[PDB]
Amino acid sequence: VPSWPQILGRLTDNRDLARGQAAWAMDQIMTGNARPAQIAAFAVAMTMKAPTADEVGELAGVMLSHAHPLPADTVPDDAVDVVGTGGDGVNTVNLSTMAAIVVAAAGVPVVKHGNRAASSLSGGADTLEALGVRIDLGPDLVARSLAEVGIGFCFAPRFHPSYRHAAAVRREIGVPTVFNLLGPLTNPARPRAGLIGCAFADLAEVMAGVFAARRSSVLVVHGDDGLDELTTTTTSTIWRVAAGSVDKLTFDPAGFGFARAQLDQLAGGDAQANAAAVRAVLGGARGPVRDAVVLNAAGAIVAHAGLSSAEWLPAWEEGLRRASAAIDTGAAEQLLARWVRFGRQI
Amino acid sequence: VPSWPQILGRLTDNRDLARGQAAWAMDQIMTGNARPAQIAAFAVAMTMKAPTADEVGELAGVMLSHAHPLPADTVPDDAVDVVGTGGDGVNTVNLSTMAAIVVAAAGVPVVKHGNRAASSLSGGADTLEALGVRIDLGPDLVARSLAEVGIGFCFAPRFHPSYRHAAAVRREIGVPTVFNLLGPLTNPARPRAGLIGCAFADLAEVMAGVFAARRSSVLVVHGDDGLDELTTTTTSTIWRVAAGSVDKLTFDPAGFGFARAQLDQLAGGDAQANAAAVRAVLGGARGPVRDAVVLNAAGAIVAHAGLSSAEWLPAWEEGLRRASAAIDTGAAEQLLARWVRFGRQI
Ligand SMILES: O=P(O)(O)OC[C@H]1O[C@H](OP(=O)(O)OP(=O)(O)O)[C@H](O)[C@@H]1O
Ligand SMILES: O=P(O)(O)OC[C@H]1O[C@H](OP(=O)(O)OP(=O)(O)O)[C@H](O)[C@@H]1O
Ligand SMILES: Cc1cccc(N)c1C(=O)O
Ligand SMILES: Cc1cccc(N)c1C(=O)O
Ligand SMILES: Cc1cccc(N)c1C(=O)O
Ligand SMILES: Cc1cccc(N)c1C(=O)O
Ligand SMILES: [Mg+2]
Ligand SMILES: [Mg+2]
Ligand SMILES: [Mg+2]
Ligand SMILES: [Mg+2]
Repeated sequence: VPSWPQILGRLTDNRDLARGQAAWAMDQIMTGNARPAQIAAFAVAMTMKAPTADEVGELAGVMLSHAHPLPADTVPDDAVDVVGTGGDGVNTVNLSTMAAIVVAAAGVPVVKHGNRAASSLSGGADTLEALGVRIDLGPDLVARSLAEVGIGFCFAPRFHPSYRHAAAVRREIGVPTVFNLLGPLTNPARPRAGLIGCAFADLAEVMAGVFAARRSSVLVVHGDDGLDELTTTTTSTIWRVAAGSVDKLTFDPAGFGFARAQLDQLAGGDAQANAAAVRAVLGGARGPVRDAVVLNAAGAIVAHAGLSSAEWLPAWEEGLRRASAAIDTGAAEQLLARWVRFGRQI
Repeated sequence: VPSWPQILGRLTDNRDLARGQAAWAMDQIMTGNARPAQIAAFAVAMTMKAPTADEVGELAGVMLSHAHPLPADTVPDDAVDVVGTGGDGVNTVNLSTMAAIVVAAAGVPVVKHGNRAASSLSGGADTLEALGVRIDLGPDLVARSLAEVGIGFCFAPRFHPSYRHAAAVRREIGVPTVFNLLGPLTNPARPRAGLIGCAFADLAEVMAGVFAARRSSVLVVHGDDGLDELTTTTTSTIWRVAAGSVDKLTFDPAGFGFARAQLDQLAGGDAQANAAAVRAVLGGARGPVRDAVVLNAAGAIVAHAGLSSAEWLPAWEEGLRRASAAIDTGAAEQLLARWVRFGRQI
């Protein structure tokens, strides 16, 4: 017999939950049965206890069970996502969003999950919108986007309406919680590959564990400077997930000849400014922003390769080649134009 | 400057707050400006971080600033409280309420703060009602009761109307938090002495520190069997507060000739059953219930003596003797009758 007092008491006592308890809590939240005070108490208590992979897997699994899915047979087996938790506090240009366009332009199907800014000036969805991409499309039109353009974007509020009670609590309290992990774990098209950024060093392993229990090829990444992206300012920690297991490693882009950047060189601004940065990179401008875009695009291409599995180093070399070429041949610039066109034609 | 994200982020990072932050959170809560999700996040985060005496002092001082006071010059300089957090999850007779009647009958002014049951079947207030005592009196009438009877009772909801937002959240989440500490620390008559029970072993020291900052003469007690009272079933831990300093002691009633009782000998029931138990003890019945009442009454008398202090052991001997005589002379049974008579005169 589950209840709020039982579950919250267990968490405040600093104990992992029994199997099924996280799922019961999440289902109460998803069906509008939880009071705002109960939602907040659960999110905070779970965060301070330190969630396990099994618990987060129950939360995400329940949340997925309530999502709008894409129509049957519309997502290719080898589709990839590129998305992070956000909340890194650094306010960069939209690296994941740029990388995703480059990846699609390299010939890899991309189905991106994303959302507006939470505490940054412009999130991926905001920048896309400022670019003229339609972010508001439902299941059928996202699947058309994917078939006709090679990329689709699932706007979280549109695909996860039942999450609205949790989302409101998240805003009211502001502090990052276990809920901040859920976006990347709940892409409603359920792609089997991903480059997944985590701002919280402690929780990246937990996210990796969740991907390990799915049929997934994923790189969960944390820049050692705190970015929820593969960084160019220093090393990054990567949890490589495949075949139900995890291989944690230290990754250094200087091994591929990247010069060290400074965080300020990756600094962003508002939607219009971050949109300008996208157009600059895709038009071929050289420098630290392109470098970081290419690095993350290659990471996603490496995750995609893990599905029909090349070894680690050769996969990276090929991913960096394909990502650079997608920019230099105009393919990425052309694909964005094509994506904007698609949205304008209804 | 202060906000929820700042204050909740500090606690989730397991850091003590900066001075004034708990005070800010409490004024948001008491003004009706905190959302229930914010109240709950704060209560939980504070609990799992582990509150300091300074933080709890800010919460209680802000709360008291919003409470109705007693009229000026109506609380004796040497009034005492007898009250605990409750929440020990044991079903006992109303030990604090019985001890308070005996203490008042021994000639020590008692101004009791209290409230109905939260998890037990009958709380102090409910049992008092069943005995015919009027528990819902305003400041002027509590003051008159204290002057004419020697005891008065401040019904928390009547004295702390602005706490209703927090009390609703407490109920909704069910789990004990730092807020469970506030009752004993926010007696609106501000008696300077007390016997204060704490159901949560780790938090008793924090309660003791808040009393120490006030220069109160208090014994904060926790039975080693988990009671928020001085127990007769085993030893107790007492944090003695005197001269603005706290020291921990183990207390063994066997040293005063008390036999070891069993927990079920102290079992209570509904309001009516607990009212009969009060009447039995005041009528001079021997047994484990009288023993426990006498022990706790002695503890309050010791605390009272510490206002104008005297050696520990003879203070206790005199306390036990004063409590026993108050019963055996008929004075305790007579005081309850006077108290009931006072309420009927209104
Ligand atoms: O405001 P923050 O909480 O810091 O979040 C910034 C962005 O990071 C995530 O998306 P994504 O990785 O898709 O966006 P990106 O293109 O900026 O990397 C999130 O959905 C936000 O849009
Ligand atoms: O329902 P619970 O959370 O377990 O709390 C039981 C009682 O303990 C506190 O009062 P007090 O110490 O004044 O009453 P007592 O006479 O019952 O000891 C509280 O105000 C309740 O009346
Ligand atoms: C911000 C958000 C993210 C994911 C799902 C939602 N329903 C929402 C919402 O605001 O309703
Ligand atoms: C809804 C979503 C999807 C993918 C990543 C996210 N950070 C989010 C989010 O934090 O709102
Ligand atoms: C339970 C309680 C304790 C102290 C003050 C209150 N208003 C309340 C209330 O229920 O409103
Ligand atoms: C309001 C109050 C006063 C004194 C002790 C308590 N436990 C309480 C309570 O928890 O309601
Ligand atoms: Mg990102
Ligand atoms: Mg980022
Ligand atoms: Mg008590
Ligand atoms: Mg008790």
